[PDB]
Amino acid sequence: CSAGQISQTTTQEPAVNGVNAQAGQVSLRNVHLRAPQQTDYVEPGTTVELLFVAANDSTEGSNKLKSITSDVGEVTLTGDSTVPADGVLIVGEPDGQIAVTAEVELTKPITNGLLYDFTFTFEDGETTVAVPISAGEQPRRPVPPAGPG
Amino acid sequence: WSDALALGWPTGITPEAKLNRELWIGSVIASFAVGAIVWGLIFWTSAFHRKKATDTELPRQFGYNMPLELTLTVIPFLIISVLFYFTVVVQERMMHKDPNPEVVIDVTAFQWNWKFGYQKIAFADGSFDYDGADPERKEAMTSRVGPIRGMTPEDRTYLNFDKIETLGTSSEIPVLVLPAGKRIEFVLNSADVIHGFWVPEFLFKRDVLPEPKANNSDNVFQVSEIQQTGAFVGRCTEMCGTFHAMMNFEVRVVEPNDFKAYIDQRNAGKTNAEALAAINQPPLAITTEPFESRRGELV
Amino acid sequence: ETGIIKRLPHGAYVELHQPLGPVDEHGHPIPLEYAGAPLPKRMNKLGSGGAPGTGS
Amino acid sequence: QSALLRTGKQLFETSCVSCHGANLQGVPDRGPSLIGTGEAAVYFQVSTGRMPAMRGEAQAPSKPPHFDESQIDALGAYVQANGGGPTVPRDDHGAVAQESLIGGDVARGGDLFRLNCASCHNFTGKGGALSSGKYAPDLGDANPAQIYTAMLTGPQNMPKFSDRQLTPDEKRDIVAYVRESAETPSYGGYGLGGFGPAPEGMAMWIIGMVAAIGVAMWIGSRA
Amino acid sequence: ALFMRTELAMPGLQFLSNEQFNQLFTMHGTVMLLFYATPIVFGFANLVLPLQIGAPDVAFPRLNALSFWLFLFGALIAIAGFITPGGAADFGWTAYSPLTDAIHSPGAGGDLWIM
Amino acid sequence: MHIEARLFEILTAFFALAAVVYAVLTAMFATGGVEWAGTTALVLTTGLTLITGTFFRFVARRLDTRPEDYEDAEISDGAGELGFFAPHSWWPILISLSFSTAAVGAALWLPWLIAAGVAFVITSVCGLVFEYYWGPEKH
Amino acid sequence: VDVEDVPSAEWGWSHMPIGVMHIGGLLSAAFLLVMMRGNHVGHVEDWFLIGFAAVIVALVGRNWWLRRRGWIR
Amino acid sequence: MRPEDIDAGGMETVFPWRESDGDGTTVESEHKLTEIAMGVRNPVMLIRIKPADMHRVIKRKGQESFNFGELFAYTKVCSHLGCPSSLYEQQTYRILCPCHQSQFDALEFAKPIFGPAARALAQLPITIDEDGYLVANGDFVEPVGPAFWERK
Ligand SMILES: CCCCCCCCCCC(=O)OC[C@H]1O[C@H](O[C@@H]2[C@H](O)[C@@H](O)[C@H](O)[C@@H](O[C@H]3O[C@H](CO[C@H]4O[C@H](CO[C@H]5O[C@H](CO)[C@@H](O)[C@H](O)[C@@H]5O[C@H]5O[C@H](CO)[C@@H](O)[C@H](O)[C@@H]5O)[C@@H](O)[C@H](O)[C@@H]4O)[C@@H](O)[C@H](O)[C@@H]3O)[C@@H]2OP(=O)(O)OC[C@@H](COC(=O)CCCCCCCC[C@H](C)CC)OC(=O)CCCCCCCCCC)[C@@H](O)[C@@H](O)[C@@H]1O
Ligand SMILES: CCCCCCCCCCCCCCCC(=O)OC[C@H]1O[C@H](O[C@@H]2[C@H](O)[C@@H](O)[C@H](O)[C@@H](O[C@H]3O[C@H](CO)[C@@H](O)[C@H](O)[C@@H]3O)[C@@H]2OP(=O)(O)OC[C@@H](COC(=O)CCCCCCCC[C@H](C)CCCCCCCC)OC(=O)CCCCCCCCCCCCCCC)[C@@H](O)[C@@H](O)[C@@H]1O
Ligand SMILES: CCCCCCCCCCCCCCCC(=O)OC[C@H]1O[C@H](O[C@@H]2[C@H](O)[C@@H](O)[C@H](O)[C@@H](O[C@H]3O[C@H](CO)[C@@H](O)[C@H](O)[C@@H]3O)[C@@H]2OP(=O)(O)OC[C@@H](COC(=O)CCCCCCCC[C@H](C)CCCCCCCC)OC(=O)CCCCCCCCCCCCCCC)[C@@H](O)[C@@H](O)[C@@H]1O
Ligand SMILES: CC(C)=CCC/C(C)=C/CC/C(C)=C/CC/C(C)=C/CC/C(C)=C/CC/C(C)=C/CC/C(C)=C/CC/C(C)=C/CC/C(C)=C/CC1=C(C)C(=O)c2ccccc2C1=O
Ligand SMILES: CC(C)=CCC/C(C)=C/CC/C(C)=C/CC/C(C)=C/CC/C(C)=C\CC/C(C)=C/CC/C(C)=C/CC/C(C)=C/CC/C(C)=C/CC1=C(C)C(=O)c2ccccc2C1=O
Ligand code: HEC
Ligand code: HEC
Ligand code: FES
Ligand SMILES: [Ca+2]
Ligand SMILES: [Cu+2]
Ligand SMILES: [Cu+2]
Repeated sequence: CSAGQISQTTTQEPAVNGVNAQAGQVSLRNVHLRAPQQTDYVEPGTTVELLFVAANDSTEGSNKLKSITSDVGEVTLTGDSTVPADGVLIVGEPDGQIAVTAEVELTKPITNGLLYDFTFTFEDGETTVAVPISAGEQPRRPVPPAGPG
Repeated sequence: WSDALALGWPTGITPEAKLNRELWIGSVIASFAVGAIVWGLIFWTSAFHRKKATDTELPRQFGYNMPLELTLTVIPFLIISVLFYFTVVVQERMMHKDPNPEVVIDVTAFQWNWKFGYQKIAFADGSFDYDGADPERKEAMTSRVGPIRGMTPEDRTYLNFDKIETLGTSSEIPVLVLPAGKRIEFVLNSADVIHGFWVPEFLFKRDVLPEPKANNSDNVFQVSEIQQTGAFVGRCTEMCGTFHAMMNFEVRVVEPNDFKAYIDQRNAGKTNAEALAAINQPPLAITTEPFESRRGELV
Repeated sequence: ETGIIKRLPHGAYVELHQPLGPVDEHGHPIPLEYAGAPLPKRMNKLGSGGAPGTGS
Repeated sequence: QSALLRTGKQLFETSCVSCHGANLQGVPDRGPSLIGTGEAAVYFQVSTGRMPAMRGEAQAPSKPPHFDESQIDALGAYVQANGGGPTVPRDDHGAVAQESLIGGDVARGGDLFRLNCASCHNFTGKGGALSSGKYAPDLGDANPAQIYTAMLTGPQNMPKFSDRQLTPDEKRDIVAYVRESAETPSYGGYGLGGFGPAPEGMAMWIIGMVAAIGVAMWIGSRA
Repeated sequence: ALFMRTELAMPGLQFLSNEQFNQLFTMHGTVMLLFYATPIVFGFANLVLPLQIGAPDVAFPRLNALSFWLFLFGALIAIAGFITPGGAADFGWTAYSPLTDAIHSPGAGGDLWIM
Repeated sequence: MHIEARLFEILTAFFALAAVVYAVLTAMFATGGVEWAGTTALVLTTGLTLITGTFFRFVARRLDTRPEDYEDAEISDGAGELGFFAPHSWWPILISLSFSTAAVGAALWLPWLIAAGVAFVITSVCGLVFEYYWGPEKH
Repeated sequence: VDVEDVPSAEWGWSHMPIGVMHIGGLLSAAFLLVMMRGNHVGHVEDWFLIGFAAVIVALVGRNWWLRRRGWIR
Repeated sequence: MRPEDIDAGGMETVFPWRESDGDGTTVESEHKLTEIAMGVRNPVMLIRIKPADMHRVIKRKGQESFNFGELFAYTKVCSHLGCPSSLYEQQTYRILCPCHQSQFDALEFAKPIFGPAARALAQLPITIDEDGYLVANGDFVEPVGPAFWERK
C-alpha cells in the first residue's frame, strides 16, 4: 500500500532552508537569503546576500539570468550569470565552501521567519519564489543571563 | 515469406544478426512441420476413431509395436542432431572476436540507466585513431585485510572509464553513436546489480554483470559491422529493480565521416545533445523518449 | 483404534480395535453410553506398552 | 582537493543520477534536491547504508553500506561543493570524529534525550512506530558521528536540530547518553528487549504460567 | 496476474506503480509455481497412489499430515509480505543476486519470501 | 526388491558419467577452469542415488521374494498384520506452527522469537515422538 | 437440537436461537458501516469495511434464505 | 529563543517563561520555574514549516494571524486524553500521539486525521519583541488539553 503511486519517500522535499522553484526550464534549488541579525528587524540600508543554485533542465541550449527584482529593495547581479547547457549556476558562497553574487540593498525592514517575494527571469519565465531568511552554520548567539527574578 | 516466418523478428543490421535470423526461420519451419504432423495425427484420431454408435465389441487391445517405437525414437534424434550442428555453427560465428577491432565501447550499467564510453577508436584504413583510456580515474577506487582477496566489496576497480562518456539521465535517454560498416566491440560492466544489454535489431544480447572477471563471465562481444544507418532502441532485459522498465537507451548509426566529426565536438567539450545537432542529427532519441517522472496518473 | 492394520486373506484392510466393554456375538462390541468422562484414545494409556524393566 | 571532488562526482554519476539528476537538482516524484544538504547529510545517509535507495515506500530502511569510508568522503565533498551545508565533525587527523564526540555530562544528555528524542524512540532508544508504515529505528548500532549527523540533518521524518537549537555541547551530551545506554548491561537479569510491559507480559505467560501449569499437571491428575 | 494484465493493457501507469508491479509478478510466480503447482503434485499423490498400489495408507501417516500444515504455513508466510508497508518480494521468483541482497532488497518482504 | 535398487543404479551411472564428463569438459573448455558450484552438485547428486541404491542392494540380498515382488503372487499370500499406522494426531499441525514461528523470527531477525520457535519445535517434536509411548498415569 | 446433531445435547447448553445470530450478523455489518464516519482521510480502510460488511450481509442472507426454503434446519 | 535558532522542518518544545520567574539560582526562582516544568498545559510545540510547503497551509477561523511567518506554535498536550503528542514528522507534517496513535495534520491547523482524537490542538499566537526574542501574542482562544462536560 505504501509502495503505490502515492509514496512517502517520493513526495518528500529537500531537508534544507531553501525553496525549490521552477522558472519554466531552470530549476532553482536552495533559494535563501543570508542576513546576520542583532535586533528584531534588519534595518533598511543593510547589505545582505541572496544565494541559490540554478539548474538547466534542458541539455541542448544555454540560458542567462537577468533582472532579479523583489519588493524588499534593489538586487544587483555581478559576474557571468550564464548557466551552461547541462551544468549549474551557483551564485554566492554559502557556509562550508572552502564568482557570481547577488547583492540586495534593503529599503524595508526584514526579519527571520517571514517570506519575502522574489522574481526570477532568465529568458522564458517570470516566477515568484517567496525567498525566506536562512541562517547557515553560524553558532547560536549568546543570550544575556537572566536575573534572580 | 521471411516476414511471416520470422514471427516478428527484426531483419537485423549486422552480419551476425542476418545469420541468426536465417537459423530462426529454418528452425521455425522445422518446428511447424513437426507440429502439423502431430496435430494432424491427433485430429485424425479425434474425428475418425470416435465410438461408432453400432460397435458392440471392444477395439483390438494392442499396446506394443517394437518396430514402430524404435523408428519414432531415431527420427527425433536425427532432427535435433541436425539442428545442433547448425546451432554450433551459428553460435561460433556470433561469439567470434576479432583480435584487432576498430571501435571499442565501454558499456556501464547502473540503477537505473546506462553510461557509454569510447575506450579506443582505430579505423582499419588509418583515417581515425583515438585512445579514450583514462587511467587517472580508474585507480581512484582502490580500497584495501579485505574480505575478498584483500579488497572490500566496494573495490569497483573492474569498472572502466573514458574521457568521452555519454551519461544517461531520467529526463534524457542516452544515445550511443557508432559508425556504419565498422566493427564494434562492446565491453559490459555493471555497477551494483545485473542488467541487460539488448538491441532488438542486433538480434543478440548479453547480461551486464558486476565483476565479470571474478564471475568467469565473457563480458565482451563484437559485431562484424553495421550495414545501415538510423536510430535503434535498446532496452534493459535482466530484472534489476524498480525502474527496470524505464532505463531504455538508443543506438545511433552514422557514416564514418560523421562519426569522426562527432568525436571532435565531444573532445571539444560539447555535450552529446549538441554534438549530435552539429552533424545534422536530432539532439534527442527518436525511437524512445524519457519516461514521465509521475509515478502514475493518480499522483 | 490400535493403529494396527491387518490384511485379510481376501485382501480386506481392517484396523484392530480394542473394545472398551462387552462384545456381541462376533468381533464388533456393543456400544457404550457416554457418561461425561474422558474416553481413552491411545493404546499406550491403557498399559499396552508394558514396562521397560526395573533397574537404573 | 580536486581529486576528491572529481571522485565524488564519478561515484554520483553512476549511483545517484537516477533519482537526484546529474546537477543535483532532484528528479520529481523520484528524489529531492541535494543542493544545500551538505556533507553531513551525505555522510550519514551513506555510512548508515540508507543510500542509494532502491524503491519508493514509507521509509527506506537501513542496510549494509554501499561505499567505503574513502568513497563517502568523496561523495560528501562533491555534494558539499554544490550549495554548501553542514559538515561532519572531524578530529585532528582529519578522519571522522568518533571518540571526541562523547559528552562528559550524561545526566544532561538523558534529560535532553527524554525531552527531544525519547518521543519517537523509547527511553532506552529501542525504536518506535510512526504514523503510517514509518518507524523510528533502533539506536544501538549508530556510532556517535552518525547520531551527530542525524541530529544535524534531520532524516526523512525527524525535526532538524540546528547548531543553534541544539549546541554542539548539547549534541555531544545527547550522543553520550545514547552510546552509554546501548552498552550498559541490564541490572535485573535479561533485558527482555527493553520495551516495557509488552515483553514482560509475553515472557510471563510463556514462562511462569507454562511452568506453573506444567507443574500442576505433574502434581495433579487427569480425567 | 489480472492486475498486471490490466496494467499492461494501455501504455503508462494508470493504477499501479513500478514497485507494485514488480511485487506482483514475483509473488504471482512464487505462489503459482511453489504454492499451487508443487503441492498439487502431492495432492493427487495422497489421493490415488495408495489406492493404485493396493495399500491401506501411506508409509508415514503422521509425517504426511505434517507436510500439509508445514506447506500451508510456509506459503502464508511468503504471501504475508504484502501487508508490510514496504511490500512483498519485488525481485522475481528467480531472485537473482545481488538484487536479492540486503543493499538492493532491504525490506522485510524479501526476508519473509526466503523463509 | 531387485527392481527398486536397479532404478537407483541406473540413475547413479548416468549421474556419475555426467559429473565426470562435465568436470573434465569445463576444466579445459569453460572460461575460468572447473565450474565448481555446478560440478559439486553433480558429484553429490550421484551420492544421493548411491546411498539409496547401495542400501537397497544390501536389503534385497537379505530378504527373499516378497509377495509384491512375485510375478504370479496370490492375494492370500500377504495376509497378516502389516504394522502400526497412526490413526489420528494433532501434533503435526503444532510442529508446523512451531517451525513457522522460528521462520518468522528468522525472517524479521528477532532473537527472542527465534529462541521461542526453537523451544516450540523441540516441545512439539517431543510430543510427536512420545505420542504412542507415554505410559498410563501413576497418580 | 437433538442427539444426532449435538451428541451431548442433554449434558449442557447446546442450542442458540438462529434469530440472535441473524440479528447479530446484521448489527455486525451495521457497526462496520457506521465506522466510516471518522477523522480518517484515506479511503483504503473504507473499502475494507464495505467488503467485510457485504460479506457478512451475504452470509446472513444466504443462511436465512436456505432456512426459509427448508434446505437447512 | 530567537526565530533563527530553528531551521525549517524542525520542532522544539517551548515553555511559558517571564522575566520575574528568574534564572533559578535563588530558592524562590527555582520554585517559580518548577511549576513551568510541571505545568500540565504548559508545553508547546514550535514548528517551522518549510517555505516550499507554505502554500498548503490551511488557516483555522480566528487563528489566521497566529503564526509568525513560517513558524507555527501548537500545544504539546493531545486533545484526546492529555498525553504529550510530540512525534512531529517534518515531511508529512503529521503530529503523532504515542499513547493512542492520534495523528494531527500540522498544515491544517493540527486537525486530527487518525486515532480517537476528535478536536484539533490549540494554536498559540506568537510574535517577536523589540529584542528579536519569540514571545506569545496572547492566550489560547480555546481550552487546552482533554475535553470535559463543561467545555465549549
Ligand atoms: C442528570 C444528568 C444528565 C444530564 C443533564 C443534566 C445537566 C444539564 C444542566 C446544566 C449542567 O450541566 O449542570 C451541571 C454542571 O454545573 C456546573 O457547570 C456550569 C455550566 O454547566 C458549565 O458549562 C460552565 O462552564 C460552569 O461555569 C464555569 O465556567 C464558566 C465559563 O464557562 C463558559 O465559557 C467556557 C469557555 O470560554 C471561556 O473560558 C474561560 C472562562 O472564563 C476564559 O478563558 C474566557 O472567559 C472564555 O470566554 C471567552 O468568551 C468569548 C469568546 O467568544 C469572549 O467573551 C472572550 O473572548 C472570552 O475569552 C465554555 O467552555 C463553557 O461551556 C461556558 O460557556 C465560568 O463563567 C464560571 O465561573 C465557572 O468557572 C457552570 O458552573 P457554575 O456557574 O459554577 O454553577 C452552577 C450550578 C449548576 O447549575 C445547574 O443547572 C445544576 C442542576 C442541574 C444538573 C444536575 C444536578 C441536580 C440533580 C440532583 C442533585 C440529583 C439528585 O452548579 C451546580 O450546582 C453543580 C453541582 C454538581 C452536579 C450534581 C449532579 C448529581 C450528583 C450525583 C449523580 C459545574 O458544577 C459542572 O461541574 C456541572 O457538571
Ligand atoms: C522452571 C522455569 C523458571 C525459570 C525460567 C527463567 C529463564 C530465563 C532465561 C534467560 C536468563 C538469562 C539471565 C542472564 C541475563 C544476562 O546477563 O544477559 C546479559 C545481556 O544480554 C542481552 O544483550 C544482548 C547483547 O549481548 C548486546 O550486546 C546487544 O546490545 C543486545 O541488543 C539489544 O540492545 C541493542 C542496543 O544495545 C539493540 O540494538 C538490540 O535490538 C537489543 O535491544 C542483546 O540483547 P537482546 O537482543 O535483547 O537478546 C539476545 C539473546 C537472545 O534472546 C534470548 O535469549 C531469548 C530466550 C529467553 C528470553 C525470555 C523468553 C521470551 C519468550 C518469547 C518472546 C515467546 C514468543 C512467541 C510467540 C508465540 C505466541 C504468540 C501468538 O542472546 C543471548 O543472550 C544468548 C544467551 C542464550 C541463553 C539460553 C537459555 C538457556 C536455557 C537452558 C536450560 C537448561 C535446564 C535443564 C535442567 C535439567 C540483553 O538482554 C542485555 O540487556 C543483558 O544485559
Ligand atoms: C470477489 C471478492 C473481492 C474482490 C476484490 C478484488 C479486486 C478489487 C480491485 C481493487 C483495486 C485495487 C488497485 C490496486 C492499486 C492501487 O491501490 O492503486 C490505487 C491508488 O489509490 C490511492 O490513490 C487514490 C487516488 O488515485 C489519488 O488520485 C488520490 O490522491 C487519493 O486520495 C488520498 O490521498 C490524497 C492525497 O494525495 C488525499 O487528499 C485524499 O483525501 C485521500 O486520502 C486516493 O486515495 P483513496 O480514495 O484512499 O482510494 C484508494 C483505493 C482503495 O484500494 C483498495 O481496493 C483497498 C482494498 C479493498 C478490497 C475489499 C476487501 C475484501 C473483504 C474480505 C476479503 C472478506 C473475506 C471473505 C470471507 C470468507 C469467505 C465466505 C464468502 O481505491 C481504489 O482502488 C478503488 C476502489 C474499488 C474497489 C472495490 C472492492 C470493494 C469490496 C467489494 C466486496 C463485494 C463482496 C460481495 C460478495 C457477495 C493511493 O493509495 C495510490 O497510491 C494508489 O495507487
Ligand atoms: C473465559 C472468559 C474470559 C469468559 C468470560 C465470559 C463473559 C461473562 C463474557 C462477558 C464479558 C466480556 C464482554 C468479556 C470480554 C473479554 C474481556 C475484555 C475480558 C476482561 C478481563 C477478563 C475477564 C479476561 C479473561 C482472560 C482469560 C480468561 C484468558 C485465558 C487465557 C488462558 C486460559 C491461557 C492459558 C493457556 C496457555 C498456557 C497459553 C500459552 C501462553 C499464551 C501465549 C497466552 C496468550 C496471551 C495472553 C492470554 C495475554 O494475556 C498476553 C498479554 C500480553 C502479552 C502476551 C499475551 C499472550 O500471549
Ligand atoms: C490487533 C493487532 C495489533 C494486530 C495486527 C497486526 C498483525 C496482523 C499481527 C501479526 C504480525 C505478523 C505475524 C506479521 C509478520 C508476517 C507474518 C508471518 C504473519 C502472518 C503469517 C501467517 C498468516 C502464518 C504463518 C504461521 C503462523 C500462523 C505463525 C506466526 C508466528 C508468529 C511469529 C506469531 C506472533 C505474532 C505476534 C503478533 C506476536 C507478538 C508477541 C509479542 C506481543 C511480544 C512482544 C515482545 C517484544 C516486542 C520484544 O521486543 C521482546 C524482546 C525480548 C523478549 C520478548 C519480547 C516480546 O515478547
Ligand atoms: C532513488 C532510488 C534514489 C537513489 C538512486 C538515491 N537516492 Fe538519495 N534520496 C532518495 C529519496 C526518495 C530521498 C528523500 C527521502 C529519503 O528516502 O531519504 C533521498 C534523500 C537523500 C538525502 C537527504 C536529503 C535531505 O534533504 O536530507 C541524501 C543526503 C541523499 N539522498 C543522498 C544520496 C546519495 C549519496 C546517493 C547515491 C549513493 C543517492 N542519494 C541515491 C532516493 C534516492
Ligand atoms: C520522530 C520525529 C523522531 C524524533 C523525535 C527523533 N528521531 Fe531519530 N529517527 C527518526 C526516523 C524516522 C529515523 C530514520 C529516518 C530514515 O531515513 O531512515 C531516525 C533515525 C535516527 C538515527 C539513525 C540510527 C541508525 O540508522 O542506526 C539516529 C542515531 C537518531 N535517529 C537519533 C536521534 C536523536 C539523537 C534524537 C533526539 C535529538 C532523535 N533521533 C529524535 C525519527 C525520530
Ligand atoms: S492521549 Fe493523545 S492519543 Fe489518546
Ligand atoms: Ca498501463
Ligand atoms: Cu537494469
Ligand atoms: Cu533492468
